[PDB]
Amino acid sequence: PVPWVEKYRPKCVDEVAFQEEVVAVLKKSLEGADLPNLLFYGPPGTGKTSTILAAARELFGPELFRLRVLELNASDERGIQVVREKVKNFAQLTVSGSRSDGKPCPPFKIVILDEADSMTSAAQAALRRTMEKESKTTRFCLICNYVSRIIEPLTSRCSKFRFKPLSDKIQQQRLLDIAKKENVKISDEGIAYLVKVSEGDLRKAITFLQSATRLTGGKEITEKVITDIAGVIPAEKIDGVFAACQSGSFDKLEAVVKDLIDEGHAATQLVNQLHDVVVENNLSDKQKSIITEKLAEVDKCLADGADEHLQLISLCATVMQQLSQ
Amino acid sequence: NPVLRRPPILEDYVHVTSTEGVRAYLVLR
Amino acid sequence: NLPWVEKYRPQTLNDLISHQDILSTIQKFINEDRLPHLLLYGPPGTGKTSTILACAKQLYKDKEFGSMVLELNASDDRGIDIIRGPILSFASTRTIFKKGFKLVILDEADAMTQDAQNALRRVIEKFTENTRFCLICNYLSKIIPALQSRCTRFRFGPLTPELMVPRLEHVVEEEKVDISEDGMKALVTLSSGDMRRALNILQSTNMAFGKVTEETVYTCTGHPLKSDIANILDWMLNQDFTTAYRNITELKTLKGLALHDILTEIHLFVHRVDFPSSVRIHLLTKMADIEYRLSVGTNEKIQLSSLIAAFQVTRDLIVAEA
Amino acid sequence: YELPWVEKYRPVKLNEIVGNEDTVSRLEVFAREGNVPNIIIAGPPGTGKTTSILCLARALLGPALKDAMLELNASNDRGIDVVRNKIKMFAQQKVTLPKGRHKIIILDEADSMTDGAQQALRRTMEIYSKTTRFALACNASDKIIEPIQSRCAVLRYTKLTDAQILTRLMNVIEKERVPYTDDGLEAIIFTAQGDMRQALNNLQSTFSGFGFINSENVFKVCDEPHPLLVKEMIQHCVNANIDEAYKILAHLWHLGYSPEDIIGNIFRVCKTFQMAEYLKLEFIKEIGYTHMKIAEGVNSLLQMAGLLARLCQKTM
Amino acid sequence: VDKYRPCSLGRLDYHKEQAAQLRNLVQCGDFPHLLVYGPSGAGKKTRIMCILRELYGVGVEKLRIEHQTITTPSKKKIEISTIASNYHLEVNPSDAGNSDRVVIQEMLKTVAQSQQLETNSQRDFKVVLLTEVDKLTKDAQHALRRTMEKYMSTCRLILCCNSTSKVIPPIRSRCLAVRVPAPSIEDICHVLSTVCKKEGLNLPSQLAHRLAEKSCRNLRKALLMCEACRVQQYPFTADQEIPETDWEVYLRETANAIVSQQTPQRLLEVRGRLYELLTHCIPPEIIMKGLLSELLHNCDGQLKGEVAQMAAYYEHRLQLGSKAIYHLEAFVAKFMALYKKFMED
Ligand SMILES: Nc1ncnc2c1ncn2[C@@H]1O[C@H](COP(=O)(O)OP(=O)(O)OP(O)(O)=S)[C@@H](O)[C@H]1O
Ligand SMILES: Nc1ncnc2c1ncn2[C@@H]1O[C@H](COP(=O)(O)OP(=O)(O)OP(O)(O)=S)[C@@H](O)[C@H]1O
Ligand SMILES: Nc1ncnc2c1ncn2[C@@H]1O[C@H](COP(=O)(O)OP(=O)(O)OP(O)(O)=S)[C@@H](O)[C@H]1O
Ligand SMILES: Nc1ncnc2c1ncn2[C@@H]1O[C@H](COP(=O)(O)OP(=O)(O)O)[C@@H](O)[C@H]1O
Ligand SMILES: [Mg+2]
Ligand SMILES: [Mg+2]
Ligand SMILES: [Mg+2]
Repeated sequence: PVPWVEKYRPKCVDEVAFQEEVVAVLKKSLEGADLPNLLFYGPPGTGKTSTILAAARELFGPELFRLRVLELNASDERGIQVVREKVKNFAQLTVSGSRSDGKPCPPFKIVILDEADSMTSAAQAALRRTMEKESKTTRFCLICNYVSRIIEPLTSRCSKFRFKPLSDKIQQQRLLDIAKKENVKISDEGIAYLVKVSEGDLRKAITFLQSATRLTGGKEITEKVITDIAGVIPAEKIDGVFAACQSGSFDKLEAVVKDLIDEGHAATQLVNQLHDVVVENNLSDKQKSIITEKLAEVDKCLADGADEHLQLISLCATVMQQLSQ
Repeated sequence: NPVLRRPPILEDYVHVTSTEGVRAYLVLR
Repeated sequence: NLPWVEKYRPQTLNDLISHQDILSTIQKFINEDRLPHLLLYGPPGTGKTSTILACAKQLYKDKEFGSMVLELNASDDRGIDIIRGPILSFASTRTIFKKGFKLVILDEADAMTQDAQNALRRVIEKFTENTRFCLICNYLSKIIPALQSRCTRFRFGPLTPELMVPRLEHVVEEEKVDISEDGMKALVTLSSGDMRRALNILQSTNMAFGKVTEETVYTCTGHPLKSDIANILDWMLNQDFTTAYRNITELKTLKGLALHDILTEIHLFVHRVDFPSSVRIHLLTKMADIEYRLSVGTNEKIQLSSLIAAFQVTRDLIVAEA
Repeated sequence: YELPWVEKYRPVKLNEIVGNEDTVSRLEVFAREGNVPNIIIAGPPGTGKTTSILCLARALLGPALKDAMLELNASNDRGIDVVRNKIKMFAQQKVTLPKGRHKIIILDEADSMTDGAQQALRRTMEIYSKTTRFALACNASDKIIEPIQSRCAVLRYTKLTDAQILTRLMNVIEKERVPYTDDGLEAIIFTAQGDMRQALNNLQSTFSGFGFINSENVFKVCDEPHPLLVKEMIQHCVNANIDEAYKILAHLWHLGYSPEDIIGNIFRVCKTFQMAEYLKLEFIKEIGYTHMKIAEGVNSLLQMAGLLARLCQKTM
Repeated sequence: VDKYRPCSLGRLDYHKEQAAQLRNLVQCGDFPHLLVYGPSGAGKKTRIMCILRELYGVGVEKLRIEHQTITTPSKKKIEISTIASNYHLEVNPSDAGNSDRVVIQEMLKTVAQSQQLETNSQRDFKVVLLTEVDKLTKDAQHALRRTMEKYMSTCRLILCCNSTSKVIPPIRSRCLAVRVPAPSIEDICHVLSTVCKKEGLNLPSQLAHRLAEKSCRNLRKALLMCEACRVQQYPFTADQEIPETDWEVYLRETANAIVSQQTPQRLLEVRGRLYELLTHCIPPEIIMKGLLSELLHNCDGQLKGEVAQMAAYYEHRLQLGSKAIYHLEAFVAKFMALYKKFMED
């Protein structure tokens, strides 16, 4: 059991790089022993969960880590009743602040809510009501992707801590450090393409590098294993699709669509990469608008559960209509 | 009527161009 | 010490405001001993629990409030075991106290199922002369019409800011914090017509920074700024597609915005922008579709591009009409 | 300690029941024939499914009602044990009755029972058919199994028509000497939504509140979205207008109404609107689509604005 | 097609580099949760079989059938036919229309909290092979995600599926995605020549190419077509009547009846044919795919494209309702109105 996204979490708050302002404010809040307000938010892979776990480890220590820290996934537990019963069951246990090592521990238990922005308004209203139920003995920490998804009352009893996305130089630095630590043979171009396919995510990059070490088995990691583990459709397929739609008939469209489907490539990856291609190139505003609206409708239909081949042939019909006119 | 080429000088406005850039404006009132 | 709502909770029929016809009718019924089963429904934080607690402390003393009033709330699961459990056994009993009816305050009565509301309909119709229920709920339409047909309903609406600002002025005169005009405008706009969130936001602004202005409220709450949404709409209406997409995705990853909040603030903005009717219909249909597509849980960049797409078709049509 | 008008003016004979026509005539024939079969009474809630079999039983048994009549609601326990014990016990007692008289065991809300309860109710209805006659008041007759309804008659109750509710309400008004206006009667019809007990309860609520009947006093004690404003919103959506319709929608949204309440009043007004038939059907389809969005969990103001834009887009 | 399936990754005929990646994955420890996907008939079950062969000894090929009894929230005991062994457990949770969450909770609990018998032979984890996870509901996949989170230590899953857009991203992101493409026409012809030459057959290259092009790159269909062509007439010629599946040519005749006449009595006849197709238990997605392909074979003047969009839209409606005949007849009625409009002008 080697979870590299958990193994390479900095357990010390001084080991947290790039966020020393938030580290210093967290250290002041821990030493002040009166912390009613706490919130972490940012893009995934920024290590807000690792930062609050490092704060919990530097305050509670390893002995109280399994006692006064409770982590719950909000997206896994979107039901009302489970987060009513588990939070109350954890909060009702009266554990004093006395530590066997003699360190002064202030008397609160910490609660982590991972992906708390996935809740609805009524779920967060019931959550707030539970916060007002147990605002004394235990303390809470919400982790969300966007702070504007969180309803107002939960922003009243918390202090925000914004996270910048990590710059690609320190992303490549951390990836080469981890590859040197675990003796992983991968070139600089492989690291750059690995951070390209995982757009601003160190969790996805760490899991993809772990899977590359699993699938290569000691070999040098190439571009093919990276572009196949992430499921990335190669740019030759997208260029062939746009060549068929630009100058061709529906026989060519059905040929390239059947080739993509029988190659096993997912339609979600195709709509994402076709959106990425069509939002940057030199088409007209009307053509880009019609194609992107069709891509959004296609991804909605794929989320509903509609058949992918019919959606792809309708999407390629729309792209052919816009391009071949 | 709802689209004015000249700026309105007594209320707020929001600019709106196109691919050629004629720079129309829209009333915020 | 304590939160301001738990400090300054109203305890008198005159201390609750904007419900003067409702409070007058409740006082008229309770002076003549003709009070029916009550169903107070409305938005959160508009004075539903505190009104019936003021009426209970008018009816009963401090000593017999804990005996002839049973309170059930969100901590109690509302299924079919409760209605055949403590509330039936509470309603079907007499008391050694003065000869008056009992009282059951059932918070969040809209979360009961149709079978649970029918069983509660049986309990309500069986015992009337000794028990007067009080069901308080957010949505009237989530309960059955039989339950609406046996208990008298009362609509606890929102508080108009014209009537909301004297209580805010009273709590800013009693508690000395810095008060400006734009801070009060931000309070009465972001609070959305309920006193509970206004007092919570005011206390959080006092405890976090110390002064109450517009930008302090916006930074403490995280609400999207008006100039922020103005910049988003300007980028959608007078920039290129790749330029607008890159600018808005950098603003989303910087400011911490989300596309649902961008959607509702842009929806509030486009009814100020004097569009022609046809492009207004097109924008509203497209934005409602984007809201539903975000509700069903898809990728976010593609829906952002569809929003920019609708506004680019809009800007082409606006310039072509000019 | 005055009784509510729901139970105070409940009819005591079959001649006062205004709901059905053929079924009440069948009950009137059954009250003098004396060979009453086991019956199942189906219909919407609140249409009078248990103030009709009660009147039939009171006209049938008469002075021996208290010994030879068992009403079993869903108010008590609805397990299999109580139906096994109490119904069989009551059917096994003897009552000195005339030739064309039988005991009556009314089972209100007979649809919530399981398959075992009704498959034992088959034998309880078959065996004791000489002594007692069953009367199951069911909300939905499709949930009743086929062998139960094969051996028993099926009686159907419709939803109260607005003319019948008008006749009953004017009878209650003439009985209680209530001053009235026609606009107040229209308002109590609209807030009644076809249910008789809801109509009587709203009428007694506004009589205890304000007294004299007028259309402004009905909506002070009920506070639905006002049908004048909702009808103006539908009229603006049908007359190729989106700005005035959204102005009315924002006026009804800053009064704090939920999307569900506004869209329910939207459909209830659009039922009785005045326009073309195909436009009505397209509007009802769009309103149902938007209500599926709202009940799915999308309850923003933008969804109502999109509904208004789609209604304005259907009419060119 | 079952006698000569390759038992191990070294005996495969196509996709050698993916076999090398998978045997390197087996070659080390901490084998993660797999999500195997692709098109139907590509060889996903063959790859998963070879993975299970490499994961254990030679006893993987032992299989048995159990009829496990599940209990719903309603008191109802429902039998589920599981294909199990002493090293793994293969289940199809899609047979329960609404109780899929209960069976994927209970089988996960009885496979995780019940420890392995002899931990010297197998590893510390045993495999649960879910089959066809795409038609599971969203709350069922959420319960699958919860049970995968709770029991990572002793139960590591392999999810065989196709068209991964029906699968939610919170359960896709936790699993290593392995994509098995359908083999190329040259590789299908090569394995047809191998399966003919190892049983003494004289299949020419032209008939093999016609078999590969006719089967739409489905390898099981392209091998059962070869065996049916052997049985139908042994001396293999280049011009052979390839044995066509009955519902495919019935769909082609259905599209011919659609394009024949645009009258509502023909719509009633085609409703009868669609009802026959529906009652023959084939899914309406395959029906829409075959109908669209056979209508695009008989269309002209760019109208295909509009028809293509139309087909996708009604398939979307078919994924929102429960009675598929309304949506299928809406599609063919709109198509016949559009043809009548196209052929009239
Ligand atoms: N400031 C930092 N210093 C050092 N390592 C960091 C820093 N930020 C992130 N990391 C690394 O990034 C990894 C990912 O951390 P996570 O906490 O999973 O990211 P995240 O923000 O929680 O995204 P989620 O959990 O998917 S919402 C950690 O295990 C660290 O190794
Ligand atoms: N009319 C009012 N006048 C003054 N303060 C009010 C008024 N209504 C609400 N408040 C304040 O807001 C708080 C919330 O009121 P409550 O009635 O307890 O909430 P609610 O109306 O029951 O809505 P819930 O419980 O969230 S569903 C009170 O404790 C007061 O501090
Ligand atoms: N046709 C009618 N004529 C007169 N009063 C009626 C009529 N229909 C209903 N009522 C009144 O409405 C109430 C009838 O309610 P019930 O019959 O108890 O409800 P129900 O329709 O039987 O549905 P159940 O028993 O809950 S399944 C009484 O107050 C009657 O006076
Ligand atoms: N390397 C191979 N050699 C011979 N036959 C193969 C090989 N790979 C796949 N097949 C055949 O292809 C068919 C694919 O069946 P299956 O693996 O069940 O596909 P799916 O799982 O997509 O339904 C099988 O009948 C199998 O016999
Ligand atoms: Mg996280
Ligand atoms: Mg309350
Ligand atoms: Mg009744």
